[PDB]
Amino acid sequence: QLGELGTGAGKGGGGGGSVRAAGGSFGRREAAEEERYFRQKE
Amino acid sequence: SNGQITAVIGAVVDVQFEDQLPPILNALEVQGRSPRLILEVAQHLGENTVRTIAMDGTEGLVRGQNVLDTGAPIKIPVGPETLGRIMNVIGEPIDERGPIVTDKFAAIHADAPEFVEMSVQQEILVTGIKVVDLLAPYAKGGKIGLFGGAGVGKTVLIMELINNVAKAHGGYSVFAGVGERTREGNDLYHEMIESGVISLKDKTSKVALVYGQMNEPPGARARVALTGLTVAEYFRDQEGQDVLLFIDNIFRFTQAGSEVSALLGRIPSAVGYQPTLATDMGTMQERITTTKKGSITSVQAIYVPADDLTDPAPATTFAHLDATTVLSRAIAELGIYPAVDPLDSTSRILDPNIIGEEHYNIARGVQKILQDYKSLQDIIAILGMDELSEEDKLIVSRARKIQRFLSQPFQVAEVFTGHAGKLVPIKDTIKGFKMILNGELDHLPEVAFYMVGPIEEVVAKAEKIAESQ
Amino acid sequence: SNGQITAVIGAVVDVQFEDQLPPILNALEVQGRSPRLILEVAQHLGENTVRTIAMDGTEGLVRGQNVLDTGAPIKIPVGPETLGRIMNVIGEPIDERGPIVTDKFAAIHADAPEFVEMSVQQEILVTGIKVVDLLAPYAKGGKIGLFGGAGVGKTVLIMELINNVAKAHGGYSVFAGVGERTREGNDLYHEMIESGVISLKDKTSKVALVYGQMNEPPGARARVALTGLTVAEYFRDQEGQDVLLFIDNIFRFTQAGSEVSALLGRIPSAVGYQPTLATDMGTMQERITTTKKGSITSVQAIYVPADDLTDPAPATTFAHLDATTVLSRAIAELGIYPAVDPLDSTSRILDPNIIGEEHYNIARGVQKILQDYKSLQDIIAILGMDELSEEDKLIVSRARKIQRFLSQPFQVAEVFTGHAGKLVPIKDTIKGFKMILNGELDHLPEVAFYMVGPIEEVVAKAEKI
Amino acid sequence: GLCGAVHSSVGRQLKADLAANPDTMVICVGDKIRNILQRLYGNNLAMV
Amino acid sequence: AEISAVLEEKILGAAPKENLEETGRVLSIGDGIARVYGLKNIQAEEMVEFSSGLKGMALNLEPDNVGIVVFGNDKHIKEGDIVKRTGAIVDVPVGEELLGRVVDALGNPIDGKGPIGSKTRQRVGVKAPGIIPRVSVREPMQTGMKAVDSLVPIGRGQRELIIGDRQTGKTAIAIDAIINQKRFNDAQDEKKKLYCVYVAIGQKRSTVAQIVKRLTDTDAMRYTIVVSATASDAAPLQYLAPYSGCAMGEFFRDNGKHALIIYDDLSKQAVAYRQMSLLLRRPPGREAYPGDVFYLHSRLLERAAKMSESNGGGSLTALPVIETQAGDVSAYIPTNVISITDGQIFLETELFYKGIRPAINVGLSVSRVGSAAQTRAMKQVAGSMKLELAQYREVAAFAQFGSDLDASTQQLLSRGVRLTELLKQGQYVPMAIEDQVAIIYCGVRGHLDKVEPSKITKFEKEFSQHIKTSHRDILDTIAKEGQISPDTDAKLKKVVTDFLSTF
Amino acid sequence: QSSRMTAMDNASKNAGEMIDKLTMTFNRTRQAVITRELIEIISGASAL
Ligand SMILES: Nc1ncnc2c1ncn2[C@@H]1O[C@H](COP(=O)(O)OP(=O)(O)OP(=O)(O)O)[C@@H](O)[C@H]1O
Ligand SMILES: Nc1ncnc2c1ncn2[C@@H]1O[C@H](COP(=O)(O)OP(=O)(O)OP(=O)(O)O)[C@@H](O)[C@H]1O
Ligand SMILES: Nc1ncnc2c1ncn2[C@@H]1O[C@H](COP(=O)(O)OP(=O)(O)O)[C@@H](O)[C@H]1O
Ligand SMILES: [Mg+2]
Ligand SMILES: [Mg+2]
Ligand SMILES: [Mg+2]
Repeated sequence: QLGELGTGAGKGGGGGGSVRAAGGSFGRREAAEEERYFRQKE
Repeated sequence: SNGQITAVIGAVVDVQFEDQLPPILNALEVQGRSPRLILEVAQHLGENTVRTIAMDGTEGLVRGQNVLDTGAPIKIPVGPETLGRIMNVIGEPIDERGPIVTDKFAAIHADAPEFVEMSVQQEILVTGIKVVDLLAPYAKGGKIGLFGGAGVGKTVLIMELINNVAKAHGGYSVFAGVGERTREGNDLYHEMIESGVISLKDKTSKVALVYGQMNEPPGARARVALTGLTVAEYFRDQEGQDVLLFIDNIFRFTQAGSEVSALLGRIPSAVGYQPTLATDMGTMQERITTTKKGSITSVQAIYVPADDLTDPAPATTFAHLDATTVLSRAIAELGIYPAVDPLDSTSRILDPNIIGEEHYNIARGVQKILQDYKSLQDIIAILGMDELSEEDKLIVSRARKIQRFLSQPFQVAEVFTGHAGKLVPIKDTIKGFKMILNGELDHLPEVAFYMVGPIEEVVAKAEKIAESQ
Repeated sequence: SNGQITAVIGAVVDVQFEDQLPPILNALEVQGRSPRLILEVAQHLGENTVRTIAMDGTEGLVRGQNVLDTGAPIKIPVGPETLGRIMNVIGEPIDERGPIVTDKFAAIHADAPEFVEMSVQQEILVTGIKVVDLLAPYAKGGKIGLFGGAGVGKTVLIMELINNVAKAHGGYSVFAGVGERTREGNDLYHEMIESGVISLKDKTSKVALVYGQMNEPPGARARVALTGLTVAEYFRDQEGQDVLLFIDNIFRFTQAGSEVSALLGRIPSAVGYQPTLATDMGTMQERITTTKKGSITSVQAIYVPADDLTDPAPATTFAHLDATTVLSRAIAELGIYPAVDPLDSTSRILDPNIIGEEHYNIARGVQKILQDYKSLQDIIAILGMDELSEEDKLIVSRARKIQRFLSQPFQVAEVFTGHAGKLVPIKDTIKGFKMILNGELDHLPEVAFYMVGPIEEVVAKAEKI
Repeated sequence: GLCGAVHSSVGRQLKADLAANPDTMVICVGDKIRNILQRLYGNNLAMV
Repeated sequence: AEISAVLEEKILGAAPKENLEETGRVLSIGDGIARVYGLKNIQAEEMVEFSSGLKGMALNLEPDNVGIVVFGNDKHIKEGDIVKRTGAIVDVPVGEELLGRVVDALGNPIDGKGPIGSKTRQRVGVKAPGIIPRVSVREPMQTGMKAVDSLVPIGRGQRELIIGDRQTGKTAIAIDAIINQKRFNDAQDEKKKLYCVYVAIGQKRSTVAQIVKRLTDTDAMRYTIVVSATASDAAPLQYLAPYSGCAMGEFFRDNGKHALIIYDDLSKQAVAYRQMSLLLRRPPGREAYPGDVFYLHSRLLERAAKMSESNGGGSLTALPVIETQAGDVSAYIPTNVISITDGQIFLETELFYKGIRPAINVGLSVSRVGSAAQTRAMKQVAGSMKLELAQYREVAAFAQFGSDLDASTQQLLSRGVRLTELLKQGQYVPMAIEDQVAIIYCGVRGHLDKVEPSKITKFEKEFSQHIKTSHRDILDTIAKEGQISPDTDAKLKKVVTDFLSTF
Repeated sequence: QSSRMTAMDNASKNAGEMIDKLTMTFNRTRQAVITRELIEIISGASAL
């Protein structure tokens, strides 16, 4: 309900490449793997 | 001469004259009317009948009611007596501070300055906003457009530009509230009073406000932008001052023209609009310019309907602006404020020979990283972050650091968020983004770049995070 | 008085009168026609000329033909004499069984009952259909809509509702065939005389049939739903009965109104519809309600054009219904029948204080698993089943078992399917879905959950494999 | 990763070993097996 | 003006009597539009009366005829009927006599409870208050829902749009907001009382009867006016109903009191106004809507204002409802109302069927008043909640394919999951602001990390009962302080740990 | 490598099928937008 990252550009959560702009579940996958890598780094 | 009302259909009134007809764009006044309803002649229908648009509510009008021709277009008070005052579309004082006693009046319809009068001066106007100053820098005396949908931050950005520029400008400023909330007009009026830009006691007022809001009829909302522009034109021409013209929202000028165009007997254009959309916008916008007599720095908020930048009203407005900053909902949803799209906002003075080679190269370098970041996100979705090679690892990491660093707390948005407002010099913005592009801060976390003014606060926030954790 | 035909354009006839104009909605009778041609006054055009809508074909009409004013709207027979009979839009019997001899008549145009005459009580009407009884239960006395495209199954679903509800019903039924197949009207009529609901021998009939079908002119198709309402309104009001009203299908009322509106000289509305789409529908639908005098349980099949739920005619019909049952073509192409969309059907009685806590929690639990399945289906489509190991595969396995278990063989579909029809009590339905949600049947194959009513037939089918 | 159901099903078979030999130390070659199995049996991981 | 009788009497030079300046005759009648010859002294938007007793409003004034919309069924209107001027534009009764009453768009009671003894009548088309008479929105308007009063707060004097698809909970938000004002109307504080007005446009009469049944059972009817223009009513009645309800709420706003208006829904009022415009032969625009359909909603919602202390200090709060088609907010009418109102509450069908009820999309819901519409205790805990939900949004995606996570990240994921389950709330049970603050404070301070999310609701009831009859001194301490001191934070944490040990 | 090869082969075929269905949906939506916009212009022109 928070507009999860990768759910769509202008659809609550998203912004970026074509997959992130399209949203759905692949944008969720892109946001999940990216945030997991940068949380591991920090 | 004297005329009589023939038809009343919506905000369009047809009146018939017996003597010579009033010209187009003349102001007509209904006689048996208490709040001084004013009709503006739009077209001659033939058989001694002209068709008008009403500047106020049309309720209670009677066929046969006497209408008086003023012999001129809508004339509003202009001059220093309008500073610190609020005017409606027809120049009446709506701030309840008595009449506007002045000697100068100007018609709200005028010709644009000629090609001989054009000025080609282009110097960078520093606003303190890092994304604005770096990627799409504003020019002094140029036209600035704040594109965006609903809720993306056009109003907050134009309030921040008023706070950063109009408070310590030097020279008069004009705000034109065109078809927006009356609450926002009340909020801005009291913010100007508290800031000292409006003095209710002295004559040291700097800003003149003209307001036609959402409750106004389409005739008033389609002419109030010309009323604020007339005040700005008087300050530019008859005084030679440097004028700041803030307009919010300029889309309502176009929208109010489309509401009455069906009742004026016009076939609709594409999407649905007046067929005279580009011409009506062109005549209005080309009056807002820097003459050789004086300069008008214009900042216009532009509503983008349903976030569709290919809508005919935002699309026609793009060609009229030196600098355009597009506010994106996707940028705003990530938490980045201001929500300026870095790959959709352009400036005319973004040149190596205008802002310097270092400023241009860093700005192009930032936009290249952010564009490669968008290209790489599809590979991240499919291949994953595990298989990207260290080059694309540094591209993604520096892009997220750049994207977070474009955000900035606003002083006018402190009550919204709680973060203290920060003003950033252009030199600190160039140095800060150069450090991220060079890779000097690859060891810092990306959270340290979020909502911080300078790059020294990025280091301090990272040290605070490391010490606390 | 007496008028004369001025203009004939399709179903719209302009009649000019000399002395006194008939009011709007009055019925006019054309003189030189061997069958009865009825014109209904729609508007006054000026110069003592009215614009009317014909209830039959307008061929053979000449200009200047005499038109008689009946002085009243279209009055149709109402009462027990209409039970077991078939009548058209103007109340003429079309069953070839003689005239409908009655003393009671009623105009097909009536005002909707007022706000004072409203019943707020809601009780669940048990159907025997697992997807209906669980996710979007029907109210005993209320407006039920069956949204669906062409071929997804709405006539079959409404015939199953007649088979289940109307057979064991203490009251009267009314069927309004509105712009549908005349073959289906012949099939339903002989189904009634075979099931004993229509008695051709004595006066024990329990259903009144009103038929204006897709071969009728647009004037008849846009008014025959009002004739079925008027029969059902008499039973509710003048007798205090609990009435069943099956309308198949109510979209043809709106569609025929758009066809007439093109000839009425109106500026067309969105998607070419009439400007008065919502007002004409609202006037018709507000008359179909349960009052304090009596109750009407209405089931209305609703055709959607081009499988579009955003079309103005289905979209405005959504707000008129207590329970909606949206039938999907994608579900029907999966072989799941009835093809009810679980995430698009609502009931307005899906409340813990109305249907119970366990019924509500199972229905919300089913919808949560199916919504999670729809979110995961994009990963399943492109990448595949390799996702989250145990967790998401368990979600997919349970949701596919639920989707199979929502399907059910119908007794009215038994002719062309071979599977015997199942009537499932609602206690067995909520018990069956609770077993799937609890994970008690994860080891069973999902083929065992398909096209079997009770959950005991699921485990019996699994043992058979 | 993202080669299909390789690391997931192998880890699932390893989970079945954790339900059969809970006191057996496991030497893993790959981080994906470590990621899946650390939450369940981090006390019975020799080296990864 | 060339009709056969008028043309013929012009040839004869008859100079006819029955002069048509305060009266007229119908030329054409059809589809609720009457074209009337005469009425020379008539005004624009003026009420008229037909010879059958029906009322009408003159919208199109033309040299030949007058275009009049009909307030009811046009079967009574006939060509040649006499139309008389009322003399005034449309007005409705106003006052506190309408509290507890169900009325139509013209103010006539439809609940059968007798005549309304109103003393004053206001015209429905008054002009909105200007810049000077209104002050900034500062008083909280308590919806009673945790997801609204924390993330999308509503202040007294603010237009807040409730937008979503069909059957997403838009009426549920509005009715629960009306029910929540029972607490303040029972109290002795006159400043915090709110008189709700519910406007039902184009609904069923059984739906409105179910609304009145719900409001009477919860005893919310004593301060609620229900203006009802259902689907059976004429399109002019459904068009006029928001302005009638606004005028009834403007009586409270102009008399120092605070009122709340719900337009349920404004999308149907646009449909009714589109029908009148098309049948008045006005040229259509996008989706056949007239050009003035934006000015239709803008001149309505702008009358919702928070007046200054020199104008009595009263407020008018508007909650318009807009229905979208499959989530398409790019349509003509949803785009207009979004640009008018001060905020949106987006409701999604996907969130509705995932268990999230109310189905508020936090990423799409905005509020332009911000923390100024929240009390001091709520602002302290909603700011920390908004940060934690932002941090949870960053780390909520790890459940897709992640398997090993950091301990701090796992704590953020666990706390955010508790917060998402905290924002869920049942229907018809609005909770008080002190209960919302206390539960949210426990959610964001880690007091629920040891509790399974399935038992959050049971904790929300039982623990609130424990700190109600036993630790009411702490509640008085927070009420007098207005915020959460570190000593009070430690005391509440000790009660939580004591209760969880007993749990 | 065999599993990753057949997973990408299935993904490319499924993406290819989804491209074809989205292309037909795009063509239907493009044609519907052109037709709907022109009908709105015609209705505005005819109502004058
Ligand atoms: N419950 C069912 N069980 C099995 N098959 C079914 C069922 N419902 C529908 N069908 C299939 O779909 C076909 C369409 O049936 P039906 O006439 O009910 O559809 P409809 O929606 O009324 O379509 P139309 O628009 O043609 O009236 C049936 O002939 C049958 O093949
Ligand atoms: N928070 C909630 N918890 C549980 N059920 C809810 C909640 N909110 C709404 N509902 C239920 O969801 C259904 C639809 O909600 P509601 O009728 O309020 O939505 P709506 O948008 O007004 O619908 P419509 O389009 O019919 O007007 C109702 O049965 C209502 O009881
Ligand atoms: N600079 C900013 N910082 C934080 N939030 C912002 C900022 N700009 C806009 N917002 C958000 O947007 C809302 C106001 O948007 P607004 O500027 O009124 O949009 P518009 O210009 O389209 O009217 C506020 O509630 C705030 O949450
Ligand atoms: Mg704005
Ligand atoms: Mg059918
Ligand atoms: Mg509702």
